[PDB]
Amino acid sequence: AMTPFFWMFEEREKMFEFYERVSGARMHAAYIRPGGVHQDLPLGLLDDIYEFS
Amino acid sequence: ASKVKQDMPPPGGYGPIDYKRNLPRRGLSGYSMFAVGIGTLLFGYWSMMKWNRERRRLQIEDFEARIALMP
Repeated sequence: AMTPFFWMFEEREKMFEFYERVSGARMHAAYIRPGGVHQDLPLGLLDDIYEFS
Repeated sequence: ASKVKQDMPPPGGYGPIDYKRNLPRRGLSGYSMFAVGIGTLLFGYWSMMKWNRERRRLQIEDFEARIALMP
């Protein structure tokens, strides 16, 4: 079954956008660090996460 | 020295987000589909009966023409 792959990889792309907006990298962000996280969220990220969810 | 500005959820709260499975029923009963199929079959049978009898009569006519022409 090939079609669900294509349907769901667009959602994967949007979540990659969330990754990049928080860290600058689509898949190997390196955001979570032993002391916490590297940087704080940008000012409009929670809204877009809610819109996706 | 302004107020702290941080990414945060809006006053009160964000709207509820759906997560449960949603697969509507969306279909007729089995009896209705079986009845429609059987009705289609019967209508086709009766139409085919008429057409095949007409074709048999036409074949008889052509065979009679051949019989007339044979001698």
